[PDB]
Amino acid sequence: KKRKKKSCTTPKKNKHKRKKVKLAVLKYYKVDENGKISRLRRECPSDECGAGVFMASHFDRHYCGKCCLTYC
Amino acid sequence: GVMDVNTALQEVLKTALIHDGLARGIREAAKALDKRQAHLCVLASNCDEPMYVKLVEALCAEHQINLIKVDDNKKLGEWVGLCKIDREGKPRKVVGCSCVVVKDYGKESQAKDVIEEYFKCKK
Ligand SMILES: [Zn+2]
Repeated sequence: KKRKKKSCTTPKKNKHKRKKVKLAVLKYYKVDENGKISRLRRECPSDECGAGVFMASHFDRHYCGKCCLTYC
Repeated sequence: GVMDVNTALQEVLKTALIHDGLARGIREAAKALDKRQAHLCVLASNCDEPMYVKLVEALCAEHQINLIKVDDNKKLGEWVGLCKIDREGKPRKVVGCSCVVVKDYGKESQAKDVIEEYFKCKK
């Protein structure tokens, strides 16, 4: 027997393309004229995610991308 | 000592490469500074982002961590090791680096001594 093609489905299921963000580090901190640094993004309460692993400021929740911890 | 001050950083950077104690890039450097596992930092004077410089300087100052200035980012990256060696030996492929953090020192007395003396002279 020979293989039939039968090539007809949903036209194209596209693969997710990751967003390109330029200098995402900067938006985590705010700076005053005196030289102070204030951390805009909350720091996760987990063990590993304690100092530099910031959370996500979603419109109705806080989400840590490294351990999937979620808060209201 | 015999080695020059500006040329003595290569030994420390190479030994941190060998012992895996380098945080490269602004994000990794900032994360290491927040973790305060950093020992010293290296900054590139030649850059087009004043906010980059302000953030790195403020993070270094508010974490009482010494800072070093370098002429250009391409030489900084060549020191760091993000390059490939040609048959002759020159690094045709260089990717510049704007900020570096040394997490673990290399077990070299001569390389650390000159940098510590320079930092004490600055203070
Ligand atoms: Zn977390």
